[PDB]
Amino acid sequence: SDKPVAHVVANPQAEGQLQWLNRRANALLANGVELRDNQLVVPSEGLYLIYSQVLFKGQGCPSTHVLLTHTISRIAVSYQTKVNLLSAIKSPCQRETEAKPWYEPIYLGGVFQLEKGDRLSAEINRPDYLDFAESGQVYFGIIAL
Amino acid sequence: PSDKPVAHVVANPQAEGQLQWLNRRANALLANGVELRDNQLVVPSEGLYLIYSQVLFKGQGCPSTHVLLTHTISRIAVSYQTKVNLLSAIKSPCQAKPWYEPIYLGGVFQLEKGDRLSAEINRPDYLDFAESGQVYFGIIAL
Amino acid sequence: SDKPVAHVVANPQAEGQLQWLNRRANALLANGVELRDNQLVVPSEGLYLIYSQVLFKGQGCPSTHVLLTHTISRIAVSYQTKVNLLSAIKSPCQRETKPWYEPIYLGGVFQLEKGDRLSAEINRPDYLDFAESGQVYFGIIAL
Amino acid sequence: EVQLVESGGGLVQPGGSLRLSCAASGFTFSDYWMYWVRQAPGKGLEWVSEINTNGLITKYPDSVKGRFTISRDNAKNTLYLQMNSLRPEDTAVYYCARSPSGFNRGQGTLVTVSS
Amino acid sequence: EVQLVESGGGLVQPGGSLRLSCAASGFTFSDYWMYWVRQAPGKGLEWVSEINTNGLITKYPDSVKGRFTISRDNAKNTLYLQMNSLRPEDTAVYYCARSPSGFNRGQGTLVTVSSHH
Amino acid sequence: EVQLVESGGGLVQPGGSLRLSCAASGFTFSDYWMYWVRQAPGKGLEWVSEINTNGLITKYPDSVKGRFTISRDNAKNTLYLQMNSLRPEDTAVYYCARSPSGFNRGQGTLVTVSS
Repeated sequence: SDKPVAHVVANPQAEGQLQWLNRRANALLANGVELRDNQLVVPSEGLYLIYSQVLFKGQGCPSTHVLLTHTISRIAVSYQTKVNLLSAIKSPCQRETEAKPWYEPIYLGGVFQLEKGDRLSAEINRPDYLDFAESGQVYFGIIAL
Repeated sequence: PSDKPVAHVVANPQAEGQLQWLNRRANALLANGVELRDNQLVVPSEGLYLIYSQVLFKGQGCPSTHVLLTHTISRIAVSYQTKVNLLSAIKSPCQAKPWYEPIYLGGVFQLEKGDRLSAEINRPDYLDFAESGQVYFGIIAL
Repeated sequence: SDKPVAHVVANPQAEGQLQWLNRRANALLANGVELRDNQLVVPSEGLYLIYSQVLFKGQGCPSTHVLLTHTISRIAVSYQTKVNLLSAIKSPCQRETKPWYEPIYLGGVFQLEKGDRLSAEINRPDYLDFAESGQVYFGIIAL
Repeated sequence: EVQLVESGGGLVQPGGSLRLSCAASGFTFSDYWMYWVRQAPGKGLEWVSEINTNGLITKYPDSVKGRFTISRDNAKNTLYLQMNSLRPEDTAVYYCARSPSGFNRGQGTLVTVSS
Repeated sequence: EVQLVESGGGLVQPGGSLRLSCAASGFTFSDYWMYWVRQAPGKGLEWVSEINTNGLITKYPDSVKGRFTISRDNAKNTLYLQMNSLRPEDTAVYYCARSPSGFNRGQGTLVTVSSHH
Repeated sequence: EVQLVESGGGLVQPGGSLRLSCAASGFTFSDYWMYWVRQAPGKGLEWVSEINTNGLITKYPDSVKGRFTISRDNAKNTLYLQMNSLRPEDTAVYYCARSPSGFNRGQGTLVTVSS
């Protein structure tokens, strides 16, 4: 169509970091949306649908209490202020210690009135736990409505 | 501009032990005819709507009992006030360190005008509404 | 609206299998979208928002570590190749042997071609709570 | 073709207990929030209970709160009202319904509370 | 230049076991569900196994169910078919593919199940 | 009516420790990512810490990494910087801000590190 759109996927080759990518196969960055500084830049004022998923994986439970967050934040052109739009927290481990693998996905989605030149960041707290190897697990998208 | 009916209402942080949706906030919407009435979103015209809601539950230590958490979006028909489940999940909280359970619901539904939508949970005493963007409820016409 | 749209729901009458249905009750299959071989069929080229939820329920933890997956996959018209668009995994149990519930929600925008097919599939149909309505669904809408 | 038949009504003295039952058919019971409503002599129809589809969400007016417990069994297409520590002012025809206005209510079951 | 090269085929006797292997290149392997298909002489190509990207979803026709096991190592870009309790009617050319219809298949590996060497 | 008031600034010796404090008012503290920035004499403004709304995401430039910890208390509308293994290269006016360019910063607080 002609609608501003993106669906970016985590770079599988990055190392313990969340790095958004516009790959050819089943990814999108079109109709004026740009990926600058791992951040989607809104090309025009209006309503957008904004969404993201991360999947965290761990081989067992460490001593310290583990808290996982995923967040979509808006950075305003006007001031460079950074407000949380969508977030969630997950408690993967309640005990410690063989070592069985654990998995915790987080999905965020909603509708926001945005200004041209606003940037959106999709950010986590434990990239050492991020399962970005396989595809379809880590992604970040907008589409103008 | 856009003239598509749209809402994105957020849990009142100053409310206490209940889920109260608010629209008169930054990074919230209620426009093109959608009303917030008796804690529920009112559909201003017939058609396809995308409906979504997220809640975050939190406790200071694994419950002493087998708690189940649920989140539901329900359709109340204009007449007959019939309440049907559109979207729902149930989460098992962890079987003192803090625990966190998000639930996300969304999908597309044909609605008649004056149909109401409620987004409701079962344990408001575990609902984490103090923080921004953890608890929301929206629709948009497609 | 004249846009391709589908919201199909789990069949409650099936046993240990995920079968998609078009009820007239808060379910959709319209404006050219077809349900064939348990896959949604795209009637025209374009951008589609694609989404799905499954709800897993188990009475107690088994002796064998369980991993649960939900995947939305695209089957291309030209070759019948099948690629993963959206996927997640959950580990419902950490020790053996009190019911447990696990939801997984998937969603995203994708460029699809006319005749491209979409499957929503899971690994453990025996743990799927499709008895109640609104817990298991699979939808697209052309944007 | 929706049909709700209520039962379990009777005479009880103040401080008594009663279990009302409601047998449903003609609709997908699991899809619908269900209600108990009542009609007292000379009074407006009054909803006394609401329950959601999985039974985990329940709502009550202050009039019956602490004393009335709505439950459902989706397998059995049956709705229940546990009524404890019943008061005379609870005396009324009780109905299950698909709305708090009492839509698809049946014949009702009578609960009389007198000393 | 998608290449799927099959190997591990041979002569085996009824009740025998064989591990087929498939070295993949020229695509993002962890993106695609993968298949095992076979052509037996004078028969149409038959799909015998399907596996999803993460390896937790596997499907098999009634003909081999319980006896064949498909698996994959995405780090090694390799697909495997463990074939147990082999029977003479399983004798055919075996291909790994991106489709049940045989797309991107290689030369294939010949599996002969005879009661005589 | 946005006001950020920094404090905890003072004179400390190398290898030393300071805790800077920041009182927020006039905005919803919980909504905004917050920042510590500093300015040494004759140097540009330099961001030293970024924290998200829940305090689980922290970022630092390599200049202060290992040594500085940013934290927050949303109930107290207060932001903190724990400064450890302090160096003479850390002496400056330290501000809290809603951007890394120093947006809505206050009088700042002065941290001097000498012998």
